[PDB]
Amino acid sequence: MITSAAGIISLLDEDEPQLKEFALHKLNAVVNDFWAEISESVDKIEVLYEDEGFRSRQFAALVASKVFYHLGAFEESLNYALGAGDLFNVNDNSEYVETIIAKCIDHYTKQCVENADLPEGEKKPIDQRLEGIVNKMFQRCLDDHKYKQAIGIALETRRLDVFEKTILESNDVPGMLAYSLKLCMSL
Amino acid sequence: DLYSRYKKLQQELEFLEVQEEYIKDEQKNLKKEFLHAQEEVKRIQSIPLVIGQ
Amino acid sequence: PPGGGEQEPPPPPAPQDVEMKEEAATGGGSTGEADGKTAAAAAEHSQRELDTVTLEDIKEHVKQLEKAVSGKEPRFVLRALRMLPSTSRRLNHYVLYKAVQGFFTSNNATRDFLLPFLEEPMDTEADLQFRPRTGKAASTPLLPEVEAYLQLLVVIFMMNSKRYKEAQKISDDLMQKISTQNRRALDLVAAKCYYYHARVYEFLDKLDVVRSFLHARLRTATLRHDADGQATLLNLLLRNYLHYSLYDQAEKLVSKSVFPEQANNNEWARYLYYTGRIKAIQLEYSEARRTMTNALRKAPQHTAVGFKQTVHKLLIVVELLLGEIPDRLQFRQPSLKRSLMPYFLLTQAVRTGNLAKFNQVLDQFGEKFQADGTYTLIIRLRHNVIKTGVRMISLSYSRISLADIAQKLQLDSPEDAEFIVAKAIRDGVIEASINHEKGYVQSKEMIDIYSTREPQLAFHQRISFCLDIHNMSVKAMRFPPKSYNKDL
Amino acid sequence: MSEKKQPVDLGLLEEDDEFEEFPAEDWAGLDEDEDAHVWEDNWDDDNVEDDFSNQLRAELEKHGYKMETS
Repeated sequence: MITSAAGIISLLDEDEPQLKEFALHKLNAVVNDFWAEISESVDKIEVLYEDEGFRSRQFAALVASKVFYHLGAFEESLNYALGAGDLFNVNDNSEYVETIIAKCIDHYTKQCVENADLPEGEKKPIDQRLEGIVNKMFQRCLDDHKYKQAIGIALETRRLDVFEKTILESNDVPGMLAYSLKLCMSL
Repeated sequence: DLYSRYKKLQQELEFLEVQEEYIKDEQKNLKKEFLHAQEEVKRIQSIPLVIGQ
Repeated sequence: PPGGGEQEPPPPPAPQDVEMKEEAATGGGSTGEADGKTAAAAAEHSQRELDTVTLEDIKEHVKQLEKAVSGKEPRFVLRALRMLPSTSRRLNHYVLYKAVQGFFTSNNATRDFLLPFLEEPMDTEADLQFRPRTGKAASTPLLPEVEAYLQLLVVIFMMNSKRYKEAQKISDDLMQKISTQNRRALDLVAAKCYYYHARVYEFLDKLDVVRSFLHARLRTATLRHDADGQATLLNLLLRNYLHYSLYDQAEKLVSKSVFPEQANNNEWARYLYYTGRIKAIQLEYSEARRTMTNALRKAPQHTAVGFKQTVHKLLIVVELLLGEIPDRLQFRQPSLKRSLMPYFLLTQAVRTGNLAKFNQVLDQFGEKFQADGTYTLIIRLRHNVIKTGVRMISLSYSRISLADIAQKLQLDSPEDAEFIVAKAIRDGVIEASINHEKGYVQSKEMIDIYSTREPQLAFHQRISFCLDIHNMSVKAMRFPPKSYNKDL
Repeated sequence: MSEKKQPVDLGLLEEDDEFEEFPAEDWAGLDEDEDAHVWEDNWDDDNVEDDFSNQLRAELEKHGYKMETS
C-alpha cells in the first residue's frame, strides 16, 4: 500500500512494540516494493535484534536478512537468516526463499569442504537448526530422489552417514553404484 | 547426468584456469627471448666493413 | 479519378519487398547463426536489432494504407510449423501461401480479427523446440505495427495486447531462466515494450501495479547479471520518478551500486540526462555541470538535434546560475536556436543583472519557462540575480563606493552592502580579505591561478586522474584487439 | 530505443503550430547578414551588441564632447 511513507520508520523507532508488530507485518508487504525505505531503519532493527527484550527474533531476522541481500552482501543476510532461530516456512516458488536457501546450501557445503581436510582439532561449531533446514529440503528432494542429484548432493555435503539412507530405497542398485563411482572419479 | 554435469565441468574449469599462469609465463618470457635474439642478430652487424656497389 | 485509380496500385506495396527481405535476413541469419551454438554467440545481432528499431521508428509506411492494405496483419511467420521434421513440403508451402494471395484478390480486414493471436503458442510456436526465441522474434517485431496510431480507441486493444503479452510471457516467464542470447535480447526488448506502453500508462490512469512489481521482476534478475537489462529497467522507473518524487532520503545514495560495464552508446547519455535532471535541483556546480556537459558532448550516433536540445536548455539554465553563461557556439542546427530564442534575451540579461526592469520583463513575454510549472528555478533565479551580481563584484575591483557602485547595483546602504558582501565571502566560492581601518572594506581578491604556487600539490590529482583515464584508454586499445584476435 | 524522441518532436510540431514561419523570417533578417560567418565569434558580438542595445551604443563620438568635461 504505502511507498514513500516514513511513518513506519518512526513506528520502528518507537517503544511499546505491541503496536510495532502489525506495523512490521504490514512492512513485510511493501518490503518487496521498496527495500530502500528500510535502509535507515536497519540499524534500529539490528539494535532490537541484539537484546532479548523483544519476544520474536525471527520477525526482525527475516526483515534484516531480506533487506541485507537487497543492500549489502549475502553473508550478512545469511548470518541473521541462520541466526533466526526457530522458523516455520512452507515451500514457495518465490525468489527470496530459493535464493536464501541457495546461499545457505552453497555456504554449507563450502564449510563442509573447509572442514573436509581437517578431520580432527579446531572443529568449527555447527548449529542443529542449520542441519535441520538443510536436511528438510534434502529429504524433500530425496523422496523419489529423481534418480539424479541424490548421490550428487550426498557426495557434495561430505558427510559420512548421509548416503546410507539414500541407497535404502532405489531402483537398479548396481547402476546407482556405478553411476555413483562414475560421478566420484570425475571430481 | 544432469547434476553430474556440474561436477564433471569443474575439472574443465580448473583445467582452463591453470592455463592462465602458463600463458603469462610464455608471453613474459618469449618477449625477453625475442629481444635477446634481436640483440643477438643486432650485434652481428659491425661498423667496420667493405663497401661494394 | 481515372488517373489516380490507374496509378493507385503501385505505391502502397513499396516497403513490402525490403521488409520481407529484412525480416528474412535478420531472422534466418540470427537463428541460422545461433542454431549450432546459442550459448556461444552473445549480443552479436543486438546492435543490428536496435539499429533496425531506431531506423523503423521514423517509418512513413502507413498513410493511405488504412483501406484494405491490412491483409498483411492476419498472415504471419509460419516457419516449419506443427512438425519438427519433413520441412520440404513446408518449403513448398512458403511459396504456396504467398502465391495464394497473388492470384486475383484476397479477403482483408482491420479490427475484425485481432485477439486470437495466441492460438499457435498454445501448442507450438514454430518448431516445438526453439519456441521462446522464434516466438519472440515472431510476435515482437510485428506488434508495434498493429499497435501503431495510439489514438482513436486503440487503448482497449492496447490493453488486450498488454494482458496477452503478460499471460504468454511477461506475467512471470515461460520458464525459470532462459540464460541465453535470446534472454539478453529479451531484456532490452521487454524494456522497449515497457517504454512503448508507458505512454498509455501516463495517458489517463496511474500506476498501482506493473512497475511496482517490476522491482520483484528485477530481483527475481540475479546479481551476477551484467545489469544491462537491470539498468534499462531502472531507466523507466527513474523516469517514472522524474516528474514527482521530492523524497531524496533513500534512492539517492541507496540506488548507488558497483556500476558494472555498460555502453550501448545510448543509455549512458539518457541515464546521465536523468540523474543530471535529478541532481540539477540542488544546483551542483562541480559534478553535475561537467558531467551533464560531457553527456551533451556524447551520443553523436543518431540525433543530437531533437534530443540534446532539452538537456542543452537545462544546461544553460543551470549555467547562468553561476553568473557565467556560455552560449551555443560549435553546434549549428535549426532547432536549439528556435528553442532558445525566447530564453536568449533573458539569459543574455543575466550578466547585466537589473532587478527592477527584468522583473517585469520576464513575466511580460514569459511563456515556456514559466510553463515548466511551480515557478521554482525562476523564483530562485530572481534573487539569484543579486548573488551572481555580487559575484561579478567579486570579479570586479576591491574598493566599494557608497555612491557610484551602490547606484550601479541599484542598492544604496552602508549595512546591507558589507553584509551581502560578507554573505558572498562565507560561500567559499571566492577569495577576499576583510579589513576595517577608516570604515571602508577592502579585499585582496586575488584570482591568480596555481602557477608557481605549490605546483606539485596543485596538479597532483590532475596528473593522477588524467593518467588513470589514459591508462584505461590503454586498456581500451588493449582488450578490443583481443576481441578481434579471439576467433583468429 | 530512441522512441522517447517522439513526444519531443510532437512538442516541436506544437511550437511550429503556434506561429507559422514568423520567427524564421524575423530572425532571417539578422541571419542573412550573419550567414557564412563563424558562430563562435558571434557570441561576443551579440553580447556586446545586446549590451549596448539599451544605451551608449556608439559612444565614440561622445568622447570628443567628454574631453573637456572629463
